[PDB]
Amino acid sequence: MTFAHEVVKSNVKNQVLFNGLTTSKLRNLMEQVNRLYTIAFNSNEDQLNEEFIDELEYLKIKFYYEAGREKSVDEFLKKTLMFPIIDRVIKKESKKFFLDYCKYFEALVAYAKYYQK
Amino acid sequence: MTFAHEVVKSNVKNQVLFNGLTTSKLRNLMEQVNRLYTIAFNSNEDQLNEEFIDELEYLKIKFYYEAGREKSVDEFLKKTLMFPIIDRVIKKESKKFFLDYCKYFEALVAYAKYYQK
Amino acid sequence: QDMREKGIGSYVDREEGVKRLGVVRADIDNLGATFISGIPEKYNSISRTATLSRQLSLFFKYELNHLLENYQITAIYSGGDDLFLIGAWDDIIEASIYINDKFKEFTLDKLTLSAGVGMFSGKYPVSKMAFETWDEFKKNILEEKLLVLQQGFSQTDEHGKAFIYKMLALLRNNEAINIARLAYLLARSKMNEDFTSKIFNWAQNDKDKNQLITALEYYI
Amino acid sequence: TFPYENELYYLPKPLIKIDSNHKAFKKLKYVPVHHYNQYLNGELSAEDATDLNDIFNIGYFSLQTKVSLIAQETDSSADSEPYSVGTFTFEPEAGLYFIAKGSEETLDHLNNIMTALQYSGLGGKRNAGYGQFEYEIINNQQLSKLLNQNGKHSILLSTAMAKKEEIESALKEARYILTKRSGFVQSTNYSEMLVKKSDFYSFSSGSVFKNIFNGDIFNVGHNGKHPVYRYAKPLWLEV
Amino acid sequence: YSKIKISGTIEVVTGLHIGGGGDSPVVRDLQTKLPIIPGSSIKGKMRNLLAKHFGLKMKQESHNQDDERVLRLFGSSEKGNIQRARLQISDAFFSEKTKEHFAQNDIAYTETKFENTINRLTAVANPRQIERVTRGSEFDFVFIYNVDEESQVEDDFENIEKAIHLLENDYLGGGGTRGNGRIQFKDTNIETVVGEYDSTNLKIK
Amino acid sequence: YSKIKISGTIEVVTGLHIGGGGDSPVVRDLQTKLPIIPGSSIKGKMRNLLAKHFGLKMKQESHNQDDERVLRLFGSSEKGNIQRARLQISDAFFSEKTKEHFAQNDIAYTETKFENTINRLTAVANPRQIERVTRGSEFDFVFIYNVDEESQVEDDFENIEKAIHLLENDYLGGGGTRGNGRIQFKDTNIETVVGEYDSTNLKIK
Amino acid sequence: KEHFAQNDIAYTETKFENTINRLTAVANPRQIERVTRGSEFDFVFIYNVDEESQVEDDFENIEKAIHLLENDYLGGGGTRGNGRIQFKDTNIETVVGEYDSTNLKIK
RNA sequence: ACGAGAACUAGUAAUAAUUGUCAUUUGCAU
Ligand SMILES: Nc1ncnc2c1ncn2[C@@H]1O[C@H](COP(=O)(O)OP(=O)(O)OP(=O)(O)O)[C@@H](O)[C@H]1O
Repeated sequence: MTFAHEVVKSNVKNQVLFNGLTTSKLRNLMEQVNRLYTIAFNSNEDQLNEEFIDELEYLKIKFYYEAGREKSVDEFLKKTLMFPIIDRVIKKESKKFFLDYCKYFEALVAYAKYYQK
Repeated sequence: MTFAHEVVKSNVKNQVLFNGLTTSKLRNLMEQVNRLYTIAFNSNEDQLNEEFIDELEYLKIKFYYEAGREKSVDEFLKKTLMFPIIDRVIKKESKKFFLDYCKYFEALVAYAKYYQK
Repeated sequence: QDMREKGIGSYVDREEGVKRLGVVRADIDNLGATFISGIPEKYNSISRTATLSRQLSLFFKYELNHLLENYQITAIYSGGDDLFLIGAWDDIIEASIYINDKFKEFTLDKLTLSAGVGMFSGKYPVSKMAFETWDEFKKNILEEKLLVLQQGFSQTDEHGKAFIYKMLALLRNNEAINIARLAYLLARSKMNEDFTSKIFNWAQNDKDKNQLITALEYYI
Repeated sequence: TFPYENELYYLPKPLIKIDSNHKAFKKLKYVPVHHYNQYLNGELSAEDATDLNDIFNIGYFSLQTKVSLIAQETDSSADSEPYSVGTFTFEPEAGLYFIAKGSEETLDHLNNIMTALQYSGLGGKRNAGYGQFEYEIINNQQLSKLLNQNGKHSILLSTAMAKKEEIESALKEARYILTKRSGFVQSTNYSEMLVKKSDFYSFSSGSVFKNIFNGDIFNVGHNGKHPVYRYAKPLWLEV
Repeated sequence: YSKIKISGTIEVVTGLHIGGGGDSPVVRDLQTKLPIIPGSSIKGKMRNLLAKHFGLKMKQESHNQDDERVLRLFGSSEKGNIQRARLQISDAFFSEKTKEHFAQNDIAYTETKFENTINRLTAVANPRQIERVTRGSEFDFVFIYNVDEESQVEDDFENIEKAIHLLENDYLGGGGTRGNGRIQFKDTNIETVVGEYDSTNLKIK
Repeated sequence: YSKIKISGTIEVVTGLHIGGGGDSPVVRDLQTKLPIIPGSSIKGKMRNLLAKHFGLKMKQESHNQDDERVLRLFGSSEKGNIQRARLQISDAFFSEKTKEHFAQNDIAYTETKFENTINRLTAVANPRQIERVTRGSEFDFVFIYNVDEESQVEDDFENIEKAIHLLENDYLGGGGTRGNGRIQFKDTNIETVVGEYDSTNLKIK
Repeated sequence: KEHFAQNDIAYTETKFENTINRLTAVANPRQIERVTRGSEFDFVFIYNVDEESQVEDDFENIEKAIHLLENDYLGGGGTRGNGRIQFKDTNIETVVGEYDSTNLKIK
């Protein structure tokens, strides 16, 4: 897939990144995603427990909070389809798709970090 | 592309190597490479798993991230044609070519390890 | 300490190297011509060929006895142009070199010797070891490469037969990937930069690497 | 038996009196079929002798070590008794070959027996894993030509011994080597160690003769329940 | 003459370092590139600890002449009173169940834990790195026991029970005192593979 | 010949930062991806403290040759002396009670702690991020004691209880001077797992 | 041969070993070479049936022998954990004479 | 009726032993 790859090169303008996105501005999101990663990894079955569903709900809440806090994060989340992807992940309730999302978002962050001021 | 393996001797300047590359900074890459070398080696057929294709995608992700973290690693990766060969190996999806890349990369690592401060 | 004659194991049990035997055979290359053709057209009497015969005979029937003194070797059959000596591995090589040089002295570098030395285990039927059996070897192999190698191992311990045998494993398979691997191994060793550098430069060259193989094999 | 390589076939050196080194020819044993008439007529040179010797790599020798633990190592503290065997190995295009002659019926029988034999051995420690073979019958034009000449001398290609009443006229002008041929026998009397053929001498496989002699299958038998045969019949090469 | 096969799996509790290669890597099969436990390791550790169980004198320390019945189980055949060995310890190989497990959940087959050394009067640290086999790995082992004397089966299996139990409270490989290489045995099995001997009354915890 | 087991629990008082694997991560297993306390760390720390309690000279500080009784307790086998270790320490693993507790109270396992340096005559900060094991978590340990001789067991466990007290008032891990690494010991249990020795009069605080 | 060449596997493994002295605990290492796992050897046996009425008995004996070798070792150090072999792909054919062999059996 | 025929280069022992991923450095100037 790696739409992250060509998207990150589509967002290099004149230089600002996503209108000035920086790696310090995604720390909380990275922490939350990492904790959900380790918790889901600890899980055995593929069916997502209702508690992990509530974790995903709070994760959605946190994306929305951060996107309301800053404009560049809002543009990043909007164009990278984070919100639609999270909605679909919540709909599917499958662990493997959540891990695939984790890998995608990690790639996004890695590209954003490699292209910086 | 073997000139890309012996460029390492052409890059002994004045004394630091690759502008201060150390094999110690290559550890995560070496670990991942060994992991998937073992996994591929046990595999029977030449056609790689689609999950193995995603694994190779994860390799490129990690390579870019490491190139972002350190500048010497960035120079090493960029000028030795690591990124194009990774893409090409992903393109042919054949086991023997993946092993060919593994031998090239291991030769790089060992020969670089020959010279260190 | 015991003057009584002892068995073939009396040379096997040397601890300075593997417990094996050495056997050496040598023939004068230009001897058929020398007794027959001799000195052309002006010195070909009975007298002068007779004195040449006597000189070769006395050389092989006294000079060997004296030359072999400092060596752990027993003399089996010697005379005419046949040289058959058996003893300890290292000692046979050293005595063979000494004898070749001392012969080239006495023949004023006119006659050459061809010789073969092999390693034979103790208690083999000697009838069977017999049917199995210069400047280059002395100057290039023994004097330079062997000496630097012995100094290198003497200075740096922990280089047991394991490290040397991994060196062999890399060397005998003549491949470039093996050259990189050998570079890694020498890098992981703790020899002085001079020793490692010399070994690697020799390893890059076919003639030098064969000579290096022979020299380190002799080390063991 | 006479060895071969990839496409070269070999016969032994005739012990013929060549008048010139007397060194390069001594170290030589076999002369291939290409240059054989050249050898018989002096068309072989010393450098050619060196070259032919150089090309003669047709197998190598070895000693394999073995141990025998049937002894009291079964019972109690008792040393093993290592022994040695001598072996020869041929490169992937070497072997040995025969030359046989007789009636057509005799050769058909020989074919049947050879088919039987290819899965038995032809050597020593057959039962311990040495010496099986596969055979092929090929008709080589040149060897046939060499065998079907006509001359005055004769080159003995096998091991023969003339009968009692022909040897005096057989040995008129000859060059030959005798070989004490000995060995034990298989299933004659109770003790193998007690049974051993009487020694027999026969001419070697390169001798040269003026007057042909036919041979005979000579008994080397005594103190036995059945006759034991030794073979002495020549296969002559006439040139 | 009968032979009894003993089968099971070894589960790694804490990381194991056999590592006969010497950086500091572990022994690996050259056909699968996976870690192995050489059978010499099992035989030697059982030898040593079950020897130290019984009498082991200084004169006994000197010669590797050990207790008569441990010697019977493992064989000496060195001097004088010869005894051919009786328990054949095979190697252990990385099981396919755990292979599927770690492949599916994407877990490395080896960790490289980094360790340090604080020397005294200087407090200067010099690092080192060690490879160790990941826990939860499972190795499949086979033992073969030969019945050279019928009446001695019970005592011999009693002693090998002692051996298994004592080994579960000890280590394999190196760095044993540093945490490494504790193992447990699980899903054992006894079955007569050759002969006319019953092996129902037999058990190995 | 017997082996006496010690089992218990490390309570994490303030943060704990081993970080052998390294923004600057901590040591973690790979079968559960939950942190551990390597046994080498515990063993080294106790050895250092208990050595310091006894005599320690500069020449003794030279090449890690330590007082004879601590040497006996932890093994040297270097100065031509026969000393294999008598006390085995294993790793500590993030316990089940902790996992359940943090799951049902919704608290993470690791804190990411940001640190700065203020340059002299410069007043400019260079930030750092240090990740540490969260407080109040508990890890479980197991130790093994070997009785090479009968008449030093009481004395050796007196030494070990002294050492455990010293650890209870010291730090294990990294950056312990700056407020992370204090630990406590609870639920000590003493059994003789293999042998015929009594574990009733023997105690560790 | 072809499998090891393609996957680039050497034909011999070398295991490092070690010995522990008692009262001393100094280790003296050794170096023993070993044939690689998974290698295959092709073999041929011959049975000269000199008695018709005994082939069943003799192949019963050779069956029991091969069964024993299956559960045993070849070569040295088998008590120490090496030498275990397996037998696959056995075929029995009559190559001389007119004796039937479509009923004889070897695993 | 082959200088043959009998004959496991076998038995004993492992990578061990001591090493802490540490030692300083304000989430700081409005
Ligand atoms: N001093 C001598 N005078 C005469 N003949 C000698 C003398 N020394 C040796 N020989 C001859 O050398 C023979 C030995 O032959 P050998 O095969 O050993 O070597 P060679 O054929 O003489 O040497 P090459 O072929 O190298 O010239 C003896 O049998 C003898 O005839």
